[PDB]
Amino acid sequence: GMSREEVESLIQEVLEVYPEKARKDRNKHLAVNDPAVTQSKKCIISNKKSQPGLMTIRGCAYAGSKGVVWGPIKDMIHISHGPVGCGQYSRAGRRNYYIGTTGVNAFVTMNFTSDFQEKDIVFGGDKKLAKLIDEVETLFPLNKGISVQSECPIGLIGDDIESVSKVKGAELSKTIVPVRCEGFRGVSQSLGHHIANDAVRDWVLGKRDEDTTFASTPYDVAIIGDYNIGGDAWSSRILLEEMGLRCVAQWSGDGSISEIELTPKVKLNLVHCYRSMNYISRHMEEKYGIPWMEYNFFGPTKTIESLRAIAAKFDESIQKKCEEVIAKYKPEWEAVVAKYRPRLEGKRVMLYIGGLRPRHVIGAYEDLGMEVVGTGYEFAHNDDYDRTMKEMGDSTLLYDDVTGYEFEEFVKRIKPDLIGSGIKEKFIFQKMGIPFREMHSWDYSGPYHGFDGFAIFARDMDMTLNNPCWKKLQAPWE
Amino acid sequence: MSREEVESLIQEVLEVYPEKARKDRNKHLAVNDPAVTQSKKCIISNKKSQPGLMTIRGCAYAGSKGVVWGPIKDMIHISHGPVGCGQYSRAGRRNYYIGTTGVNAFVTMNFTSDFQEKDIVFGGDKKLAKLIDEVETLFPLNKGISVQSECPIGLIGDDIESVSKVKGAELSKTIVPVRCEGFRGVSQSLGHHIANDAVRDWVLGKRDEDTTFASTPYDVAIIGDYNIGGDAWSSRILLEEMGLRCVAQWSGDGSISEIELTPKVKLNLVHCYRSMNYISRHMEEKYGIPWMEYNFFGPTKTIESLRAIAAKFDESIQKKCEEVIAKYKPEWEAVVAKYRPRLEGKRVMLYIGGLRPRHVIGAYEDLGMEVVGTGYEFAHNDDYDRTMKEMGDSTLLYDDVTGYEFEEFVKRIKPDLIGSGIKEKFIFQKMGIPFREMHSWDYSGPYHGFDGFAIFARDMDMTLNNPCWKKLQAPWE
Amino acid sequence: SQQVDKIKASYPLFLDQDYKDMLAKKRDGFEEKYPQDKIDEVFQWTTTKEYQELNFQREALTVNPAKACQPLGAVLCALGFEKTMPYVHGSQGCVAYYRSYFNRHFREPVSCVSDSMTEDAAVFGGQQNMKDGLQNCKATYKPDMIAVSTTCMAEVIGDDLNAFINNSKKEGFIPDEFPVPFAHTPSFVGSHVTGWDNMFEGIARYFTLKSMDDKVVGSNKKINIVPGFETYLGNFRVIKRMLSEMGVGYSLLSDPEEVLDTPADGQFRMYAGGTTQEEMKDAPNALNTVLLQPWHLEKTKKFVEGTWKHEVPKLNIPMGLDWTDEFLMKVSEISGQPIPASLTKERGRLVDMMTDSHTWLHGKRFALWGDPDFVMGLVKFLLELGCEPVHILCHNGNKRWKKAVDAILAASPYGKNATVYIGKDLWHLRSLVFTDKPDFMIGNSYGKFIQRDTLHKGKEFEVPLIRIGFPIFDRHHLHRSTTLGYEGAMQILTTLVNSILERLDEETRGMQATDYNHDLVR
Amino acid sequence: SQQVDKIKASYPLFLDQDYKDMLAKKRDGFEEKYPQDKIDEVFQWTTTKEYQELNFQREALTVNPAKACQPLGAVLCALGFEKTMPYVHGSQGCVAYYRSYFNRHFREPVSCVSDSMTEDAAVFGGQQNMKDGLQNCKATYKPDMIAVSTTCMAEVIGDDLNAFINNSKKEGFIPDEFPVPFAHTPSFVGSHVTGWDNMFEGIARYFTLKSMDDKVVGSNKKINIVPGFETYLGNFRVIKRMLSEMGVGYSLLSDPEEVLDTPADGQFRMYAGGTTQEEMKDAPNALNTVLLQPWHLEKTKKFVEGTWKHEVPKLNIPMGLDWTDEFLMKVSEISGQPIPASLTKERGRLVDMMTDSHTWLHGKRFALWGDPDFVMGLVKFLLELGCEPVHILCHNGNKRWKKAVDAILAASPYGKNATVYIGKDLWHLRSLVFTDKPDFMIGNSYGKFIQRDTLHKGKEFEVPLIRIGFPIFDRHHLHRSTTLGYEGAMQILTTLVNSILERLDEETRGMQATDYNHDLVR
Ligand code: ICS
Ligand code: CLF
Ligand code: CLF
Ligand SMILES: [Fe+3]
Repeated sequence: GMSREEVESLIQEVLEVYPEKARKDRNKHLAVNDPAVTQSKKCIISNKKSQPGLMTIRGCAYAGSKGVVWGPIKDMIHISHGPVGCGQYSRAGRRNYYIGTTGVNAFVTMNFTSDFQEKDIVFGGDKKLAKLIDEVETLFPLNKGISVQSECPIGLIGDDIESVSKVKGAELSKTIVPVRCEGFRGVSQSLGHHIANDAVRDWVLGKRDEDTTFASTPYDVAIIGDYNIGGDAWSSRILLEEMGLRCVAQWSGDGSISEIELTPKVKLNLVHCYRSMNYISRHMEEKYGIPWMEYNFFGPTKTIESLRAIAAKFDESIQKKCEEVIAKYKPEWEAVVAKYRPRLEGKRVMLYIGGLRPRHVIGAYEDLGMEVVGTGYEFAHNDDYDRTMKEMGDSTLLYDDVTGYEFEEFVKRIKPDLIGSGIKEKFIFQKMGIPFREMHSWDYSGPYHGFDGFAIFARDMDMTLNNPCWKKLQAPWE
Repeated sequence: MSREEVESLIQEVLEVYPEKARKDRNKHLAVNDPAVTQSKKCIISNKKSQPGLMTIRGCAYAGSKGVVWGPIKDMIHISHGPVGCGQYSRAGRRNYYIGTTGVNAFVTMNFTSDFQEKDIVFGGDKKLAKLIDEVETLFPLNKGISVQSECPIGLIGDDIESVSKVKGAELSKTIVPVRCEGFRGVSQSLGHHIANDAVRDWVLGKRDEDTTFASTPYDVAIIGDYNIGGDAWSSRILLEEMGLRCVAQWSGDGSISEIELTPKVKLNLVHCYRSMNYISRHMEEKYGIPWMEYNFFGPTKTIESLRAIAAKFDESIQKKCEEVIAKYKPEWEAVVAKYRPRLEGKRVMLYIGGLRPRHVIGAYEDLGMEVVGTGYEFAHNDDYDRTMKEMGDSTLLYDDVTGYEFEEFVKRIKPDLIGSGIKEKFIFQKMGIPFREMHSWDYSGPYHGFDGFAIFARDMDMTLNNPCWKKLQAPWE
Repeated sequence: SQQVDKIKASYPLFLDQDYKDMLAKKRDGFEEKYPQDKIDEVFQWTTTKEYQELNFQREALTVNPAKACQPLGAVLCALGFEKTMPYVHGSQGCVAYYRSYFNRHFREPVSCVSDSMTEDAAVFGGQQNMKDGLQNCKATYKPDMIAVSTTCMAEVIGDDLNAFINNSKKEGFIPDEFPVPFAHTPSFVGSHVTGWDNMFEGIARYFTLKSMDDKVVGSNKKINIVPGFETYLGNFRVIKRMLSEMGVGYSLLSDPEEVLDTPADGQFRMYAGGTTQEEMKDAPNALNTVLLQPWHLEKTKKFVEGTWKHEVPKLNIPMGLDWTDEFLMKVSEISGQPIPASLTKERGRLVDMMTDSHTWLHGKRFALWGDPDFVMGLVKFLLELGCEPVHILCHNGNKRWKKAVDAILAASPYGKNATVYIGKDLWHLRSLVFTDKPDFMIGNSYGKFIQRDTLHKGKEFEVPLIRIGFPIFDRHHLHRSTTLGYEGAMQILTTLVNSILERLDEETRGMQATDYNHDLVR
Repeated sequence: SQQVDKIKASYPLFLDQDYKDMLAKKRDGFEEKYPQDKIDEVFQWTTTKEYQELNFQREALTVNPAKACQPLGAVLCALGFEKTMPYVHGSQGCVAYYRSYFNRHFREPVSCVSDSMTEDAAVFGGQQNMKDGLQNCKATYKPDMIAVSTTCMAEVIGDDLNAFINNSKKEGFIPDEFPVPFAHTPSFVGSHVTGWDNMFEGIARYFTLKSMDDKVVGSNKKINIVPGFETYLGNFRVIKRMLSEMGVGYSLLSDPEEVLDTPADGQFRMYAGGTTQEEMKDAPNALNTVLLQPWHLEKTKKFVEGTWKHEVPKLNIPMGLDWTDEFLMKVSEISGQPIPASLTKERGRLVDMMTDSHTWLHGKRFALWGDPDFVMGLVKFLLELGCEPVHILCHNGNKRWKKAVDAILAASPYGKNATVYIGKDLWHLRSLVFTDKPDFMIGNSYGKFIQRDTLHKGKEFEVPLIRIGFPIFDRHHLHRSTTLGYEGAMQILTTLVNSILERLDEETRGMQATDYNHDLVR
């Protein structure tokens, strides 16, 4: 419960700690939502460099390309090309779930790397990369393609992974995708998405442009931008197919290279994560005439709206099945609301996540009677902030690329009942006595998408917010 | 040590005792002499323990419930009395069996009447009869019930024989009353005898004198093998490879039905003489079945036993006997070749119950080891006669050894290995002396037969030669 | 057969084809076994609600009890005193069992003697056994005290311990000044914990009853701590550690932690450490006496209140967060010492661990058993963790204790599905874990057979055992653990959450089938 | 679908028939998946000696490494200094990963900053980032020291840390007296342990190199202790405890145990504890300096010997019995303090546990990996237990270290079947555990995928993982454990024997089939 004026003075008080340059910059990235102002480019700046030394929560373009977009593709082998760290820290930390026989026909949770030594800095890595590809082919013969995910040194030493990908791909008749996602590029994970989208466009997506053997139907769709965190994409797919659609592809959670290559054959692209995949979606409309549309599968209100809006793009038979799906799941999510909404209603949440969920999960919190009093993104752009101001309440606090110090002081003043953020934030706020839920990894739970996911989401917010541990932090003698 | 040194050790150890205990204990300690073969001329045994000296012995309930009856797998054995005896003896002895526990087999379960003071005041016979009904309701596949009396039962004047007779006739069930109260006798030994008489009176005398069973001239029973770690199975396999048919195993992995078939066999093969010589003598007297002692510890004894057993049958069995010996020759020879050099010359002291303190000596000698002292908790003089034949000149013999005597003998003799029980194990480890449990086999085994000798040798070696024993003294002391 | 370089013990030796064939022939030939279909039918029946109802109708039959008899506790109590020999007047078979039972749990020597009464004593009594037994024990094992209890034979015959010990001294078998405290410990009354209470009260009476005239409450500025029947070395140690950190003067009355943990350094130490006779003689001068396991120290309580005039605080066992807090705050009140920063920080590290692990613990369902104080402290801590203690079994529990636990359950939403059972055994509990299946059992080694039975019905029905309690015989060195205080709460929490995560890893290890959820990070 | 009162998470939700059918339809329609017979064929091939030979022929490809990059170690070293902010000059993505990696292992906050160099600074260098970054960090987070390391971008471009920091002070971005020690930490050299050595030597230099004139060896009567890269809280704590028990004055140089274990008491503490600047400045006055993990402290060793003039003792990591003995004897020689009775008794309690558990440990075969000092100590202790360390893998090991380990193996019969591998990864190790199957693995959480692979071949081929090392992400609070000293040896011993007995219980749990060996007592 804070007024606009109290939020504003909170911002000014917090920024008093900073040197002048950092103060002036950070003021541009903090704002109070106003329904009288709908264009984010009149109230908050975003997608700029982080100021040095302030403990940004952001990652890098390699995270956005290898960790996010390419890594989940399950039947390809993704090479972390550079020294050993990036590939090791990102090994299996993101729960982009898949079905496969790991080490045999799928490779997601494995770490393939060229493990650069100083000799590789001096002589270059292109000869090592070509030898590595042959060794990959010998030991992992069922791989259906290779990507090369560049780490910082690659571009800085003048290596030419595009030429290596061209030559070896032709030699071995294999899709080898060079990705120039070095972490010094851009300002955050975001540019890695875009680089990664362009790599799919340029090296994968057109493979079947001249083929006509796939059997299309009027109801073919692709799920664009769902990485199947804890099964999120499966709990979305089930609903789309119960509605009569045929989900040709999932980009890229549980995704295979073949379903990527088939995606230009679909009738409609369903975009969940706008931030990470709007680029390829625009490409597919311009080149193949495939329309795309944004949707939201967080909580029953948004899921129901999304199903109806998607069905309206097809015929009366799909619209009829849409209403059958809604009727089927109605008693189930209603039972979840009946149990958990009283246990959560009125509680106030602050979120800080990446490029989508900071706005996309708001409806689910509201379906449980909760209020999102603050939100923010690591790497969102102004089009994301435009969509955010529509979803967020009047006079709520918005923060772009928040610093550690800012998040801590905002929390201390606002005193939310629950915080939803990442692993680098979780243990700070638990020590302050504030219930915390991880909103990237779902705290090793989920799925959260769809009707089946809402039940888990509700169970999880309740188990944490109402837990006995929180009353016990103050020793009785202090 | 030397004969004169051992006698001096005995007298020195005994100086600590009050005069009455000193005079008694002196009678139970002796130095083996080749000239003296009759143990009733050199050592006293099977007498009461002196109070307060920390005997290692148990009681008659242990000998009856724990040893003889408990292993019978398809009967339910009631520990009748307060809760301790049945709980402390639940699953402590590794008398192995094949069954579906709780359904058709019951060995590792503890059935008890859990006496309360009201049962002391009013008696437990009514509780026992109700308990028997509850057993029948919840364990319908049981093939018989035994009632193992704990100390209070006799002392309060209960009549478990009447309950067993009445409930048996009402329910058409074999119900065996056993008066094995721990105040009876002086050790586990009398419990064996009581238990043998109960088998005679209530099982053989009640379901073992009309056939319909198809006999062969090669039918035998294994008498006195409780299948510790599978010991009886690793013995049975050899007897049947030799052409015999093992109708029954008493009592390890034993069913009541096979026990009741035993009066039909042609030869009783007695391993544990102490615990089952009684029923063996009964079966010879009443059914004409001969019995013979044998020893399946180590290749030398196992080979000798197989030949001695086969000689009671015909040429076909004797031919198969030599086939078995030839089959296993390369196997036990490989064990000796590996382990004997690692054990030869090492000196062992043993202390166990009523058989193994003499029966395992040959197996130690097959690995080049020397048994320099041995003794029994509850052996009789016939056991000691057999022991002096197996033990070396001038070796130390102790009957019902006290804790203090055993520690002091060990300190002077300094054996390389001690083989005894769980109450002894952790004492001697702290002294830096390798120890192997020779009741439970230290959770290993089997040790009987050819397959068991391999395990025995592995076990003696792993422990005697273990790196831990050089580490007890800190370099700074 | 054996291969010399790959020797097989019973498992897996008897799975060789020749042994398998031999065992089948033994069964078919001579065992008159029920057909397998019939065995399966009866087993299935034993997992049903119908069988459970018959099972709970038992009055006379006990199956797989979760208690022992009084003298076992008397022996454990006596072992906590300096150079003290436990001495059980009566039949010797009992003493072999007490020693072996403790040997197997602590993996240590356990010294105890009998005076070897036999059938003849039913005519003339055990007086001569006591005279020679005390004389022999003192001379041979050189204790400085002999603490006498009784087996059930001696109780039924009616031997007057006090008179027999007095006459032993009168007739010169032991010196008059030699301490020989005693207690009647009938196995047909109560359980092993009652024997501990009885033995302790006897030792306390021995050293204080006839010398109260010079005593002044609080004059020694110490707090007496009575631990009760306790089989985790870490529990004696954590209590002493915490009191020392607070600067509280204390006397731990019955302290076996040294004699149950002697070093393997080349010598056997029959005795080590322990409460001194002087500590018992001086105990009435303490500020107060705190009982760590009050639900089996009722007789001791009446003696310290009635004779020493101490006002025994009303404290639960110091298990879990709230009850450790209460223990320290009461100790602070009695002693005048503040709770120091070290313990406040330790407390907050426990709370941190609770926040760290709450999402995997939440809602987890448990069956559990043990002695009353241990069981109620485990129930309390489970509630604090957001776990559901569904089946709470205390074979040796009473109605007043059950009401106390039911009150604790009713004050927490996590107690809504829980039932407390008293006088029921592990055959009762087996039924409950089939008909109302929990996620895990917390119990002693006898629980392994329940886990076996549940797996036989199917893997989806298996209830894994988590070993916390007494006795633990099938794992090594868990007797070194701690369950009291913040330290023990930390250990329990860690064991619980990691048992949950080990089982989840097992269920998600199936390649291509369930390993979508085989997460590297949990 | 979901039933509200028993909600299913991904496991077992996706085993419902409707999800099962949906996933089969996805595979068949659009995944163009190799047929299952081919997948089975390739999998079986990956378990063969033929595949292993091709696997060990790799030169350019690494798969599933068992090491990380230098700055991770620099960060952990820096966290051990009072009110110190780790600061990595270079690209910010690295810092997100370093923090998350440690967050997941310790379940604690991990504070570290970047100066966010971008592609533009790849052409003009990162001097401006250092000026604003140091000023911004000091003002915002209020450290008393900033410890600077580098990411590989900064190393490739060639930024001169010394000049960049000096210029930051010259131009007034931070005060001249404010401590800013630095080290170059290129990720393409060595591994995470190398970054720890580099950072520590940089901090030691900063506080001692220009102040050596007034130092006198031995004048402060203390021993310096350098722990190296250490991720068990118990290992910091046991060293401090043992030296305190011995009455030895000491200075632990790099001590993060407080900042990695703050209480959850309502406030977040960015800093806690740590080695003070005064302790570093005074370190040359110590009697000597002991390196606990010498095989990754070579640069520190040269500085301590070359500048402080200390004669660093030749000591192995204090793991297991012999090497803890040797540590204590050498500390006694240096300090003049005798080894106290408490440590002698603790040693004899470890030896007792060895005698108790030796029959289950004997002959057991292990595969294991980790950093060099940890691995060689684990190897040494396994030999002392009578275990065989068959596959010894150290990805970041070197030839001189391997020779040392091979000499340790040659001194014991339990090393006859053991091989030491350097430069090999967990995909190499997977092959070895198929072709020359051990009984268990001892390793970090990445080993869970090897266990999964072995089970897929069959239950009889499954190699269970025992988690000892770093990182452990899939169990909670194991970072509180101890692996050094007698205490760590006791913990390791207990974990190993009980892992053996847990597996044996699993293999003997089958009713009527294998439960003849399901013993209550082991
Ligand atoms: S891809 Fe993006 S940071 Fe859209 S990089 Fe990040 S699995 Fe976040 S808010 Mo981790 S733009 Fe996905 C995301 Fe959102 S890794 Fe996941 S949770 S919906
Ligand atoms: S911003 Fe991003 S994560 Fe950083 S390096 Fe660059 S692509 Fe990678 Fe991997 S190895 Fe280590 S962590 Fe770096 S310093 Fe050399
Ligand atoms: S000599 Fe033997 S073991 Fe002793 S009682 Fe007698 S039959 Fe039994 Fe069971 S219950 Fe306890 S242990 Fe005894 S004292 Fe009452
Ligand atoms: Fe934490």
